[PDB]
Amino acid sequence: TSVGLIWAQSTSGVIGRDGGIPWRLPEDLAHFKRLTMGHTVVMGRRTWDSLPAAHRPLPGRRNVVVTRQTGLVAHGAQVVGSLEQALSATWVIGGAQIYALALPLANRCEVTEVDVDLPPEDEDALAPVLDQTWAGTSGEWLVSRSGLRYRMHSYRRL
Ligand SMILES: NC(=O)c1ccc[n+]([C@@H]2O[C@H](COP(=O)([O-])OP(=O)(O)OC[C@H]3O[C@@H](n4cnc5c(N)ncnc54)[C@H](OP(=O)(O)O)[C@@H]3O)[C@@H](O)[C@H]2O)c1
Ligand SMILES: CCc1nc(N)nc(N)c1OCCCOc1cccc(C[C@@H](C(=O)O)C(F)F)c1
Ligand SMILES: [Cl-]
Ligand SMILES: [Cl-]
Ligand SMILES: [Cl-]
Repeated sequence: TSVGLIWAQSTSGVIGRDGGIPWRLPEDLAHFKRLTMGHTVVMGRRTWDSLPAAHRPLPGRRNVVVTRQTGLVAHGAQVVGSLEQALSATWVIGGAQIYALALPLANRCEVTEVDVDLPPEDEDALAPVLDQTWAGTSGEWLVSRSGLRYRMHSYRRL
């Protein structure tokens, strides 16, 4: 199947801190739900842990959790020991370690950029860096109901 990555980052590249996402952006949650609904969503074990309880597993999607643990069970989800096992449309939904594993297999990235100043600090989860072999285009800067500015980028591998 075609593999896409989807993530939201601060301009500095931070995607996660302290076991969660360091902003609220309802329009990004709607974007994420819309693009992933009905598809397989592949995530690292720490991202599974980070889902708020009311949203775990993510409804309407085949949830696949990647772990090195034996006998990890994730209620309502499928558990695999490698990205290759996860990939047999598929969306990789994070976090930083699973993005790095999936990027060589992906042909599409959908990125939300959040206009917040979050200097990377120890133990932050960071977004993957796309090189110039990714074609990209950007939507407009928009003001979120949360107060923050954001915009969506779409990338396709050449
Ligand atoms: N803003 C966003 O778009 C976004 C998206 C997703 C998550 N997040 C945030 O990012 C953070 C979580 O990301 P993270 O980078 O810490 O974790 P992660 O990538 O979601 O999960 C890491 C875990 O994946 C498993 N794993 C990693 N490499 C593996 C391999 N080669 N084979 C098998 N299993 C492997 C391991 O599980 P075991 O330890 O169980 O072996 C590892 O501890 C949280 O803060 C979350 O809120 C943000
Ligand atoms: C949503 C943040 C996000 N943003 C983009 N762009 N990429 C991503 N990888 C991503 O992380 C996916 C992992 C976290 O996910 C959720 C966190 C809180 C609630 C929900 C449920 C959501 C749904 O049902 O999807 C509902 F609120 F609409 C998911
Ligand atoms: Cl919270
Ligand atoms: Cl939010
Ligand atoms: Cl909320």
